[PDB]
Amino acid sequence: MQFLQNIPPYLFFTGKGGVGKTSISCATAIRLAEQGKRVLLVSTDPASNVGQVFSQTIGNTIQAIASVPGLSALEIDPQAAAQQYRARIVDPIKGVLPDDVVSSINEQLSGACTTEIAAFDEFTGLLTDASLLTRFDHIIFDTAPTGHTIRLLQLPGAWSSFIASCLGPMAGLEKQREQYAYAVEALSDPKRTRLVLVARLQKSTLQEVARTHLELAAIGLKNQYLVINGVLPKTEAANDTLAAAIWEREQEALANLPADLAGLPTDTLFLQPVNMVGVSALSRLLSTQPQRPDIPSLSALVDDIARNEHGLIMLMGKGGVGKTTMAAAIAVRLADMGFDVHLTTSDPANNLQVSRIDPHEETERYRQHVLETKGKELDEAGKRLLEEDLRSPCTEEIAVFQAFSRVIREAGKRFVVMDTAPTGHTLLLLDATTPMMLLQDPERTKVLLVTLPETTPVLEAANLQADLERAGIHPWGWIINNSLSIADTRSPLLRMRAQQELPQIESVKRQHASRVALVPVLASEPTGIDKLKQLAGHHH
Ligand SMILES: Nc1ncnc2c1ncn2[C@@H]1O[C@H](COP(=O)(O)OP(=O)(O)O)[C@@H](O)[C@H]1O
Ligand SMILES: Nc1ncnc2c1ncn2[C@@H]1O[C@H](COP(=O)(O)OP(=O)(O)O)[C@@H](O)[C@H]1O
Ligand SMILES: [Cl-]
Ligand SMILES: [Cl-]
Ligand SMILES: [Cl-]
Ligand SMILES: [Mg+2]
Ligand SMILES: [Mg+2]
Repeated sequence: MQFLQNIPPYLFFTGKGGVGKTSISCATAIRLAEQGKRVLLVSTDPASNVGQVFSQTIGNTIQAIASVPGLSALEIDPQAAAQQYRARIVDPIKGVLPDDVVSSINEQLSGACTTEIAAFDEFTGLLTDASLLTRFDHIIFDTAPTGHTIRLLQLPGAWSSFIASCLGPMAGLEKQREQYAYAVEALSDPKRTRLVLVARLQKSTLQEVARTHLELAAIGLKNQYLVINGVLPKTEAANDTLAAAIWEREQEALANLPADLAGLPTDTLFLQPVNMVGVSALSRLLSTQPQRPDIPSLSALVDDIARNEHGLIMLMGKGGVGKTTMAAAIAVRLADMGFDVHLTTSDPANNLQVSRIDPHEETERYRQHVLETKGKELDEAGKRLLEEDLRSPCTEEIAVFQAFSRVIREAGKRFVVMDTAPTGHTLLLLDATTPMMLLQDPERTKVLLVTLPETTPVLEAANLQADLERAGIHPWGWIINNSLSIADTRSPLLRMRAQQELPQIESVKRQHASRVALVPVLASEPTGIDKLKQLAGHHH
């Protein structure tokens, strides 16, 4: 693998939940420890499972991995780090400022943004500890900071400005400005840091990764490698329509990578029949050469949704899980059964009217607004700090939700279906200053969580649900999209993967959701009403 060659001391893997960052990191560590290198594997995930893969426990203390001489591990808990970040700022004012005030300040430090800043504080400590490179040849991280977090920390305004906002976290920066600048130099130095962009052969993901590449390079991280994971080996595309349609779909994408990633050294890793749970399994991942559950169809959820003839239906979930596709499929079925439906989308690509809002224009409107509102009196460094804060992922969600709010009032006379929604955290924040009760009322609004029959994706969906719950919003149901167990295939590899889904689909059924739907992988893309209708399955 090109990414495995002459690696600098710091190795970072970035990419969406479940693309394979941790798996690839563990396999990389083993491989390097076996070449005689001293390796430190830094587990960064919220519910770390790294200990599991090595069949041993690991904590916030460096420990050698008994089963792999040369390798040690360290777990940095992000939820714990944000918690302490929050406590450092809030504890001094408890019993001082009135309870509602403290509670408001506390909520401002409970979003994904505070968690990212806290994670960076953790990354910074490791990146600045020169002693580490005295004991280790390489330190591998299974996540990486975002361009947004890095830009925030490099802005002069962050160290001299006082102003829905996510800058509250800044107040908690543990270290001196010099250490963060140092950490940033370490990240931008190709002789010290290598960044691996992990992706899947799917047109959508590739575009997101392309964007990530441009943001990080723009900041100075130009030592980047592209690793395409889970690729279907051609062999499997023999004697099977799905495996062939899939193999065909990835191939097109593989041969038509987005221009921005074309010049990057690219390696591909084949799809494995079993979720790697040991060293042999892990190491097999770097190789250069190669029955159903009892869950209702989407039709079923839609059937129960139709019951009251109207209402607000909101599809939520992480990026790329299928919110827009599911929302489309829901609106089509409702419309097809005589109900009045109004579908709203943020993605540019009768008795059913569709509204498309342009995220960019809404964001910019909303941005212009918060700028004249909170920007006055701020010097220029302060305005740039504020502008960068308006570059958080939540800024867009707020702006788009803002726009969808125009037609959310129609949920009273018909069905309004939205393909995206803000977080519970953001909702709470917006409600501090918006139709909160509407969203909280179980009748009027039905929140659907879209996810995948995979480990990380399920955990991420569960965390999004816990957060909505804090905001008094209970998800009405869960939709497990792209399932193989529900799809028909004779491909042994595929059926093997379908089997790997069972545990995840089970944890959703008996722990996360009351109402659950299973949607099959359709191969290609459900772009036409036909395909869209095919996802639902039949009545009764
Ligand atoms: N090429 C692959 N083939 C088959 N399974 C894979 C591959 N890469 C990862 N996985 C499996 O997928 C899950 C995806 O996870 P992980 O590597 O935890 O990614 P992330 O850290 O990006 O969430 C695990 O259950 C895992 O063992
Ligand atoms: N069941 C499915 N079968 C095949 N492709 C799917 C399925 N669900 C989603 N996709 C495809 O996946 C992408 C994932 O997207 P999208 O539904 O736009 O989700 P989101 O709105 O959550 O980002 C699009 O390329 C899409 O058409
Ligand atoms: Cl946030
Ligand atoms: Cl936050
Ligand atoms: Cl932030
Ligand atoms: Mg991980
Ligand atoms: Mg979408």
